[PDB]
Amino acid sequence: MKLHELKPAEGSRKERNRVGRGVATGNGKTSGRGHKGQKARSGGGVRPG
Amino acid sequence: MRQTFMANESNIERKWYVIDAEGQTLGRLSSEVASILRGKNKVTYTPHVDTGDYVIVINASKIEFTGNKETDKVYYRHSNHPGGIKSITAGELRRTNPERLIENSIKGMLPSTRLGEKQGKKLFVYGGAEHPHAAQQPENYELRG
Amino acid sequence: AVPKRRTSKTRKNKRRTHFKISVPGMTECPNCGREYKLSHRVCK
Amino acid sequence: PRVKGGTVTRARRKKTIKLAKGYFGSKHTLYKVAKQQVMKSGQYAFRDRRQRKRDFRKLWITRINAAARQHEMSYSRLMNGLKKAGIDINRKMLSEIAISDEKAFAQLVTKAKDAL
Amino acid sequence: MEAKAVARTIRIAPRKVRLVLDLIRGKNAAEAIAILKLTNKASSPVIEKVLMSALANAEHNYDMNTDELVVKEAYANEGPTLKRFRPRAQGRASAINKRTSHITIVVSDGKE
Amino acid sequence: NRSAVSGGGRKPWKQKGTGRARQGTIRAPQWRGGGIVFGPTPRSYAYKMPKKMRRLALRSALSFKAQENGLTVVDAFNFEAPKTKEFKNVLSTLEQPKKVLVVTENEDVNVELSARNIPGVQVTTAQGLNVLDITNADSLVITEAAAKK
Amino acid sequence: MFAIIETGGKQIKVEEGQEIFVEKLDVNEGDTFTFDKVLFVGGDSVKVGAPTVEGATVTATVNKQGRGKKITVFTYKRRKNSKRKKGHRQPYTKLTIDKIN
RNA sequence: ACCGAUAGUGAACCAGUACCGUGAGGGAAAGGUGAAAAGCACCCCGGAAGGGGAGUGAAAUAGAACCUGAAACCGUGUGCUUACAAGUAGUCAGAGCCCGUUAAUGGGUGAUGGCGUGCCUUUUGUAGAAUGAACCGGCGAGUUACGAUUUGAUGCAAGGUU
RNA sequence: UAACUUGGGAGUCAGAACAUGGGUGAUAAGGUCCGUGUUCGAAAGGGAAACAGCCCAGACCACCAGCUAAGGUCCCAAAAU
RNA sequence: GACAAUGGUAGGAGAGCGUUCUAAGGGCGUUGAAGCAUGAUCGUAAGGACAUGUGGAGCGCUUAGAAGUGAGAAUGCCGGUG
Ligand SMILES: [Mg+2]
Ligand SMILES: [Mg+2]
Ligand SMILES: [Mg+2]
Ligand SMILES: [Mg+2]
Ligand SMILES: [Mg+2]
Ligand SMILES: [Mg+2]
Ligand SMILES: [Mg+2]
Ligand SMILES: [Mg+2]
Ligand SMILES: [Mg+2]
Ligand SMILES: [Mg+2]
Ligand SMILES: [Mg+2]
Ligand SMILES: [Mg+2]
Ligand SMILES: [Mg+2]
Ligand SMILES: [Mg+2]
Ligand SMILES: [Mg+2]
Ligand SMILES: [Mg+2]
Ligand SMILES: [Mg+2]
Ligand SMILES: [Mg+2]
Ligand SMILES: [Mg+2]
Ligand SMILES: [Mg+2]
Ligand SMILES: [Mg+2]
Ligand SMILES: [Mg+2]
Ligand SMILES: [Mg+2]
Ligand SMILES: [Mg+2]
Ligand SMILES: [Mg+2]
Ligand SMILES: [Mg+2]
Ligand SMILES: [Mg+2]
Ligand SMILES: [Mg+2]
Ligand SMILES: [Mg+2]
Ligand SMILES: [Mg+2]
Ligand SMILES: [Mg+2]
Ligand SMILES: [Mg+2]
Ligand SMILES: [Mg+2]
Ligand SMILES: [Mg+2]
Ligand SMILES: [Mg+2]
Ligand SMILES: [Mg+2]
Ligand SMILES: [Mg+2]
Ligand SMILES: [Mg+2]
Ligand SMILES: [Mg+2]
Ligand SMILES: [Mg+2]
Ligand SMILES: [Mg+2]
Ligand SMILES: [Mg+2]
Ligand SMILES: [Mg+2]
Ligand SMILES: [Mg+2]
Ligand SMILES: [Mn+2]
Ligand SMILES: [Mn+2]
Ligand SMILES: [Mn+2]
Ligand SMILES: [Mn+2]
Ligand SMILES: [Mn+2]
Ligand SMILES: [Mn+2]
Ligand SMILES: [Mn+2]
Ligand SMILES: [Mn+2]
Ligand SMILES: [Mn+2]
Ligand SMILES: [Mn+2]
Ligand SMILES: [Mn+2]
Ligand SMILES: [Mn+2]
Ligand SMILES: [Mn+2]
Ligand SMILES: [Mn+2]
Ligand SMILES: [Mn+2]
Ligand SMILES: [Mn+2]
Ligand SMILES: [Mn+2]
Ligand SMILES: [Mn+2]
Ligand SMILES: [Mn+2]
Ligand SMILES: [Mn+2]
Ligand SMILES: [Mn+2]
Ligand SMILES: [Mn+2]
Ligand SMILES: [Mn+2]
Ligand SMILES: [Mn+2]
Ligand SMILES: [Mn+2]
Ligand SMILES: [Mn+2]
Ligand SMILES: [Mn+2]
Ligand SMILES: [Mn+2]
Ligand SMILES: [Mn+2]
Ligand SMILES: [Mn+2]
Ligand SMILES: [Mn+2]
Ligand SMILES: [Mn+2]
Ligand SMILES: [Mn+2]
Ligand SMILES: [Mn+2]
Ligand SMILES: [Mn+2]
Ligand SMILES: [Mn+2]
Ligand SMILES: [Mn+2]
Ligand SMILES: [Mn+2]
Ligand SMILES: [Mn+2]
Ligand SMILES: [Mn+2]
Ligand SMILES: [Mn+2]
Ligand SMILES: [Mn+2]
Ligand SMILES: [Mn+2]
Ligand SMILES: [Mn+2]
Ligand SMILES: [Mn+2]
Ligand SMILES: [Mn+2]
Ligand SMILES: [Mn+2]
Ligand SMILES: [Mn+2]
Ligand SMILES: [Mn+2]
Ligand SMILES: [Mn+2]
Ligand SMILES: [Mn+2]
Repeated sequence: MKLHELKPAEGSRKERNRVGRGVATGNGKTSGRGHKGQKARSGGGVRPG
Repeated sequence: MRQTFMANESNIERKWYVIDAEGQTLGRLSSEVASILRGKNKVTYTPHVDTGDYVIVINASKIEFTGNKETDKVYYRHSNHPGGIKSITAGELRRTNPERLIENSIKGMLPSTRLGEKQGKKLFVYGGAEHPHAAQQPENYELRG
Repeated sequence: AVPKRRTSKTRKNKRRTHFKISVPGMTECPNCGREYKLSHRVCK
Repeated sequence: PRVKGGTVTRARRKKTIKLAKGYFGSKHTLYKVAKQQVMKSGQYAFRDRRQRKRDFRKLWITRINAAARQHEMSYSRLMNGLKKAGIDINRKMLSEIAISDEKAFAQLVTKAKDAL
Repeated sequence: MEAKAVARTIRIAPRKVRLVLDLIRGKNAAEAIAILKLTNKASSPVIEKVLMSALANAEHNYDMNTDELVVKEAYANEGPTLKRFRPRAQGRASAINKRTSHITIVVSDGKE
Repeated sequence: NRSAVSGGGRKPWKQKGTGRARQGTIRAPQWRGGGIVFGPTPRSYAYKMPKKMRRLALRSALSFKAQENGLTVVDAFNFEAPKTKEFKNVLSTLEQPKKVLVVTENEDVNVELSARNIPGVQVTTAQGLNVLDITNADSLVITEAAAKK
Repeated sequence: MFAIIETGGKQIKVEEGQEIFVEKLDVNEGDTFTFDKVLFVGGDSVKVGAPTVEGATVTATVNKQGRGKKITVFTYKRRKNSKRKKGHRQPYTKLTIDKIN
């Protein structure tokens, strides 16, 4: 390992999903639609009605 | 674009033809004349230019109909003035000035395009048996099928 | 009543084809080297 | 760190706008309009690439039909007669032969009227 | 060679200056001088002064034959626009453009 | 932060009847000079690794130096030098760590020398060990690293 | 003289001396090539084959092996969120004919 | 492994200031000649403003509204083209005229023919006469901390770990 | 040629027409409420003048190649006066 | 060399392009950097070069690291200009 040739273990790492950046990507509504996919997202943590 | 042919002003010479209308049905003559005019029939046909020939129609007056002549088949026309559908002359119209009856019929078989409108200018219907246009020495053309 | 769509560069230009002062009627002035409007006075 | 936005995108939009060349006025100037016009331009180009293949087939068919009509035979029967004789030579070829060599096309015509 | 002079930042609107300029363009120096003198628009004295100066430094700086000259080209370009406003009814105020123009004139002769 | 920006939290204009868009603060994120959404905030950037791994790494570093070259020397001397460059009478390449038994001063004041660095050995980075090019544990220090295994 | 060869997906009217272009032949550049499949010949004396004229072949020098100018297959579906842009250069041979039959 | 003049303090500039309110209070915009002011003597047009010479300068096509100088937008010159034609502006076909390239089955214009009701949102369904955008520019939205969980990688392993 | 099991991540809970078996309505509705099927949604292409839901039929990309489907073959307009 | 598969909204999954900063390595640059402008250039895409002009300092490449990482729409904010 020569410091200008570092290589992570195959399978050690992979890129985070950046949603909301384009359309070809596949997130632009980002996820869901029309519902409780507001910033609150208040599915009250575990319950129905 | 591998080698198919398209005619232009160089190439595409066009002849004159005389067609007696006497003894003919209106549509049956009008359609075939529309073909001579659009310029099919010849194999140097190509859509974006006038490949068509010139057609004089002699004896417009002797053109023939069927079921109902002066009866039934009306020729309507609005003037874009309100209620003014001054839309009369029955298909009878050949009594009055028939060269329009034929030229209109044949024109209705031509495409609405500027080219189609140029192609229509090559018709020359005449109700009488003689034509002025001998100088462009026309041939007679027997009306096929 | 207000415009419903904007005039194009080109529309507005066709509109202004008649909008121009034309060359004044002028003539060879007093033999004094001047230049004056037609039918109007020489000035000294 | 902070990525100041500048100068990737003035050069993107520059590309798309350069794509809109012969376009009328604002369609060849602004990015939005040019983007629309080029997208649709591509969509039309995709349909029209398919349909062109139709337009040319139909052209040859009309001219062939013409060459046949000159010989008192319909295109409809000249094709069946060629197939029956197994001539298997396409319409672009047939039309161009009709235009370049009336004699040879005549030979084909008789070959088709034969075997009927 | 063929000479030029500019009147930068003049307080006339270019849309207006261009009106007279269009009369002047391509005319012989005397005609253009006349037309400038007799035209009733406001830009006329200004463009007069500019065609004049262009002719002057055409003579002193290039020893040009002041008779044989033509107005090779002439035009106005947008200058900086000072921005004002007028008060209107119900306390609102509205924009106003005090526009300015870079007039340019170029006298010439036998080009080569 | 938007709470942070110096401006006020008065509503820029009424919710309806303007034909302007609804607005809440002149310091809202879509505004010029408004609050920043989700920018950098101060934070640690630092983490733990299992100890055995770290030893395995140091070991791996040095063993990588032996796959190449990490040469061994007698020991140290005096008080101030540009003769250390002359002590590259041994070939000793360009990037340089001199490992020493236990905080040798003086040798440590042979520094402003471009590409060279020294530590103890109880120290001994898993980094300087790699930029490295060529290490030299003196000899005492080499057996020290051996004892620390 | 006049000859019709069934080579690509398609037929060609080669004229002896004439440059042509067809889908790539997987043969050497500069090499000579010959088409086994020929339908028709013309000029004075005319052979008109069934499937093929029973013997004749057109011949040609290979001039170049290359790829056509890129076209840009961009398509999209309005209001539905998709679009798709692919590129395309189509490979071809450029034979030059010599000696029909 | 913070900002680099719409950023970073509201304030890189004599900012809590112009300006706004009876008042508490609110609260901006605005950085860059050059290495050196060597900041254009002098002549010419002009009342001046401005400009052409002549000069300083590597450069003023660096001249003070001064580094670079994009786009919208405004103008001058024109090669091809257009005054019987019904047009979401293009696309496919194509003569004609003009030109000559990162030289490759080239570039510009376009008589004429075919095909063809922008985008976004939102909808069962929008050319839609449903919403949104005058244009161009910059700025403008899944982040971080801590926990839980699961997968991937690595180390030890009846032990692992601080 | 799939099926099930456990685990990670979801979206969806406004539906539309047509054919058919029905309720409701007036054997009214482009009505409404269920059962079965198809298409649209989320599907471009050819036919039905135009015409989401009908008919043929599911576009990896290129061709100035060929056979067909539903529809069609006097002219507009490819193909039988 | 065969032979299959490759319409698609919410959505799941995968491979990648590019921007800033860091590290190490290796390079260009007043014989002219970035930026800008034009071009008929290249790759399957995001995109990458090359030449000439402008400009007058700073920049790329490779491997990996990290993010204020990508805009056309919010009657979005500011500026300019129709
Ligand atoms: Mg609860
Ligand atoms: Mg081609
Ligand atoms: Mg070709
Ligand atoms: Mg009446
Ligand atoms: Mg009446
Ligand atoms: Mg009346
Ligand atoms: Mg019409
Ligand atoms: Mg018959
Ligand atoms: Mg005007
Ligand atoms: Mg054009
Ligand atoms: Mg595009
Ligand atoms: Mg189309
Ligand atoms: Mg205004
Ligand atoms: Mg708080
Ligand atoms: Mg020291
Ligand atoms: Mg293309
Ligand atoms: Mg500030
Ligand atoms: Mg008050
Ligand atoms: Mg000077
Ligand atoms: Mg100057
Ligand atoms: Mg300025
Ligand atoms: Mg400009
Ligand atoms: Mg002209
Ligand atoms: Mg003009
Ligand atoms: Mg067209
Ligand atoms: Mg051309
Ligand atoms: Mg057609
Ligand atoms: Mg609605
Ligand atoms: Mg429901
Ligand atoms: Mg319901
Ligand atoms: Mg029923
Ligand atoms: Mg019912
Ligand atoms: Mg219903
Ligand atoms: Mg549809
Ligand atoms: Mg229906
Ligand atoms: Mg039609
Ligand atoms: Mg019959
Ligand atoms: Mg370079
Ligand atoms: Mg470029
Ligand atoms: Mg340009
Ligand atoms: Mg770069
Ligand atoms: Mg990089
Ligand atoms: Mg990285
Ligand atoms: Mg906006
Ligand atoms: Mn990814
Ligand atoms: Mn999706
Ligand atoms: Mn809903
Ligand atoms: Mn939404
Ligand atoms: Mn939801
Ligand atoms: Mn909230
Ligand atoms: Mn004008
Ligand atoms: Mn920075
Ligand atoms: Mn008042
Ligand atoms: Mn606050
Ligand atoms: Mn409050
Ligand atoms: Mn408004
Ligand atoms: Mn701030
Ligand atoms: Mn700046
Ligand atoms: Mn006051
Ligand atoms: Mn300074
Ligand atoms: Mn004076
Ligand atoms: Mn002065
Ligand atoms: Mn000098
Ligand atoms: Mn500088
Ligand atoms: Mn400047
Ligand atoms: Mn007319
Ligand atoms: Mn005309
Ligand atoms: Mn219409
Ligand atoms: Mn073309
Ligand atoms: Mn149409
Ligand atoms: Mn969007
Ligand atoms: Mn509705
Ligand atoms: Mn709308
Ligand atoms: Mn409307
Ligand atoms: Mn709404
Ligand atoms: Mn609006
Ligand atoms: Mn904008
Ligand atoms: Mn979240
Ligand atoms: Mn339910
Ligand atoms: Mn019903
Ligand atoms: Mn049902
Ligand atoms: Mn939906
Ligand atoms: Mn119908
Ligand atoms: Mn249709
Ligand atoms: Mn068939
Ligand atoms: Mn059938
Ligand atoms: Mn037909
Ligand atoms: Mn797919
Ligand atoms: Mn498929
Ligand atoms: Mn995903
Ligand atoms: Mn930079
Ligand atoms: Mn350059
Ligand atoms: Mn470089
Ligand atoms: Mn990287
Ligand atoms: Mn951002």
